[PDB]
Amino acid sequence: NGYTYEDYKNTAEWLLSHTKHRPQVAIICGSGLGGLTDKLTQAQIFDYSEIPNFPRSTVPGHAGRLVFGFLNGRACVMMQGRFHMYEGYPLWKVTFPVRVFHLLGVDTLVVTNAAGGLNPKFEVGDIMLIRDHINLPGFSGQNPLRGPNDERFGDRFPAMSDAYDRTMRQRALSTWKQMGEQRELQEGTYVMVAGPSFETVAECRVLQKLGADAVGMSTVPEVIVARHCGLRVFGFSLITNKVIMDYESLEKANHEEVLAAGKQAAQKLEQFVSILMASIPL
Amino acid sequence: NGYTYEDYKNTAEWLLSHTKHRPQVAIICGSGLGGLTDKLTQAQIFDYSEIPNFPRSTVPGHAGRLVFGFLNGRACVMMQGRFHMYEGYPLWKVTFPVRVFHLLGVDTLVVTNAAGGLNPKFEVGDIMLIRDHINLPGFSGQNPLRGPNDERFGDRFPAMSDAYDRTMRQRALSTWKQMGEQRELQEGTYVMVAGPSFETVAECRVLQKLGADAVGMSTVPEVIVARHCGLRVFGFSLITNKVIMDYESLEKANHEEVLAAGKQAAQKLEQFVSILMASIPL
Amino acid sequence: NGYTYEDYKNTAEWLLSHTKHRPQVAIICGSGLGGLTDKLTQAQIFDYSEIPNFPRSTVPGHAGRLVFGFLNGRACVMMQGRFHMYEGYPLWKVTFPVRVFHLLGVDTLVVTNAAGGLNPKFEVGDIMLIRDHINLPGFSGQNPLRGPNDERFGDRFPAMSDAYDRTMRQRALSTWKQMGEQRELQEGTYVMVAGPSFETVAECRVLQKLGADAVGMSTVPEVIVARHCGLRVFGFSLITNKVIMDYESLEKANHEEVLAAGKQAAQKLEQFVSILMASIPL
Ligand SMILES: O=c1[nH]cnc2c([C@@H]3N[C@H](CO)[C@@H](O)[C@H]3O)c[nH]c12
Ligand SMILES: O=c1[nH]cnc2c([C@@H]3N[C@H](CO)[C@@H](O)[C@H]3O)c[nH]c12
Ligand SMILES: O=c1[nH]cnc2c([C@@H]3N[C@H](CO)[C@@H](O)[C@H]3O)c[nH]c12
Repeated sequence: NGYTYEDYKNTAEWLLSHTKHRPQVAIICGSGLGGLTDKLTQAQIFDYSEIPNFPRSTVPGHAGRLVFGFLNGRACVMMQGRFHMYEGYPLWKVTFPVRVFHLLGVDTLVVTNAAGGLNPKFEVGDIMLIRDHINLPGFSGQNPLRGPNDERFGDRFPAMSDAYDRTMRQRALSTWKQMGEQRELQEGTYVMVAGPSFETVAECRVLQKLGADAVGMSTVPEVIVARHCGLRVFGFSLITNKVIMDYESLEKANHEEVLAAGKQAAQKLEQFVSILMASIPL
Repeated sequence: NGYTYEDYKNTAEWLLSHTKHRPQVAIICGSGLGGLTDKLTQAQIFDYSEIPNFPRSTVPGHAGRLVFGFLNGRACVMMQGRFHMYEGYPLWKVTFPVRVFHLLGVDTLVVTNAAGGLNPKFEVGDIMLIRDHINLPGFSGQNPLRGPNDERFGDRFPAMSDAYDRTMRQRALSTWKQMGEQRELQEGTYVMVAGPSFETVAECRVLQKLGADAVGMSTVPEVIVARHCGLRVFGFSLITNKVIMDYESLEKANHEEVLAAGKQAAQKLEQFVSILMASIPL
Repeated sequence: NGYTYEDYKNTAEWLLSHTKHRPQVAIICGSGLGGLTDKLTQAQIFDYSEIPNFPRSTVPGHAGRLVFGFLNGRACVMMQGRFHMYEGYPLWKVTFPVRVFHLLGVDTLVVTNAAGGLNPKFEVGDIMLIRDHINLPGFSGQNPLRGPNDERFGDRFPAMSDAYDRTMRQRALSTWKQMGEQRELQEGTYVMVAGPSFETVAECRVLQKLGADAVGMSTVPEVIVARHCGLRVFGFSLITNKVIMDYESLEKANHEEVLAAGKQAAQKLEQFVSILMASIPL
């Protein structure tokens, strides 16, 4: 880990003295869900590039910003554009923001991402609540906590079985009723794989048999660092595609389609998140 | 990744100006299958050590060469001796040749390797066509594409479900009939593990339950880089041994036996490959 | 690997000329099992920090020592405090001692660790003999042998299916009868995960379905290096907790509880080990 405790502190303090805003809820917008930034009011934007110690983006979409503001009654901070392991970032960089949020005073982290559906029942457009995750990179060593533990943040061996807030998932199921939507609010296990290439059929079968419902290339690292911090954690996946499970099918998962789905069910996710803010304690 | 786009270009151009040969098909010979180099005509040999930017071998068998020539009607380029992750090479070195081949004008990659049989039906000497693969190292982060994507080679999120050419696998099943062999041409899923040590019984059971048919310590990285490039891909495994699946058995998988099998079914593989060249488009 | 063959030699020779002791059996004490050091006689202690080339501890418990002596008729060497991958150590450091032991003249390695129980039959306090292991980090590349192989230690592709000594496991089952204990001596498969955070429910389910009986964050690397060396290997896990397998349960795995169990069944393990020494050849 290239960051000392001081680096996290210096970054937090810089931010605190450059905005009057004091966030409680941190929101990490996944792929094609950065729209949420438009719904904040009293919005103050910061480019990642101007924030000391922040991972400087390579050349994905060149858009990397921290937006502070209010979202339906909650003092928020949103990450529009997140860091991925597949881009070459070591996990201690990918999750660097999460620890900054904590020192800013945040106590809740909402994570969203786009993911392939592994559960045969899921459909494009569906929203899946995350009850649990399978951290494959973590089993092998790619765990954001690897390295000396800093007592100031958390314990050496933090538990994850209770990572996804029970209370918030229920209130999420509740709130969805108010939406009175056509489809139900899905719920299941999220499995992380490093990517950046998509799964083969054999690989999809594996992920299925392991009990995963959706597959993505992010999130788990941030969740683990959050929990290690004491942050409350809630999140969901936008099923942008149904991974191929048979060899007969003549279709391929492509970024084009993912973004497309990200465009359709776009504001559908944003609403849910904005409303759910009221369901978050203080 | 220590290689810039320029490095790949400089290597390709050096090769292009040092041989009149212009390959279409690149062939990566696995363990004990380097014999194929003898069947090329108008053969021109290059030691890896003389090629700019090529990974310089440590001390496996000290034989590392690029052989250009013609194989049964096709302008080829063969790798006699390939790079492995278990030797300490980062995947961007292991797969460095594949991207060079692409800039040389190659459009097809044939990969062969030796592997343990996981499917109880397979037998030593058997040849298994590869219909799909399970990339375990990739799930955790060891994917040759990790790092910034260069648009010039391919897309950020390339698909792999259609990695192994459907057309060529059928023509391979076809051609094998002409061989009129005793045993049938096997076909299945290849699972990659990093090695260099062999699987325990419990591990073999795992690989079996994941749906793999053969286990090896290579290939998948080259395949992914090829596909990312647009290369057509065909390949197979020589089942040099039946991995131990029970604790009662009193035998151990050893390099001696693998090489031995590599010696027996030696020319049997070479023929198939040489003939199959005619089955490859242009 | 940052160590040349010379480094291992220099460390062994330094040790040999700083103690008259000449160990035959090396014992690696897991978490809360370092008590075994008290049972050695003619004991000579060495802090890891004073041993050339030894990984210098960060700040776990600040206790890192090599204790030479005699344990019930056997010339031993014990590691009180072992190195873990989750602390940031590359596997070639974690396993550096094992190769030193070999050059000191050791021919047997006994490994103990604390682990969560995955098999529903196991109970806290139980002792599980290790018949086999599933090396998940190894499948992805985190194998202590990665890098050039040194013929002087072992072969390039060492087998592991026979890693856990058949003879010693039987004599262990035998000896346990003499204990005439309430509970039986358990036996099963150990799965290694990198940690340092604990498994989620979904992850526990995975490990279960893979056929593991106990999960830990160590051991496998040392075992592989031992075997590669020719060392006889015997070991066991102290089931300090039953991993959560359902979402209803309202309990969390914590270091507190692990240490607690380490304190209870403490001397129960020590005895077994001390007695078992007599069961070890010469
Ligand atoms: O089927 C899938 N497999 C793996 N990742 C994704 C994704 C997510 N979307 C992104 C690529 O569009 C990538 O960052 C990944 O996290 C969507 N569908 C899938
Ligand atoms: O049972 C097996 N498990 C894993 N790899 C191999 C191999 C391949 N052969 C090589 C070792 O002889 C090694 O490079 C690996 O890629 C043969 N049999 C097996
Ligand atoms: O349930 C478990 N999962 C993973 N590791 C452990 C351990 C072992 N104990 C240590 C943490 O107390 C850690 O080093 C790990 O190796 C006990 N219980 C479990």
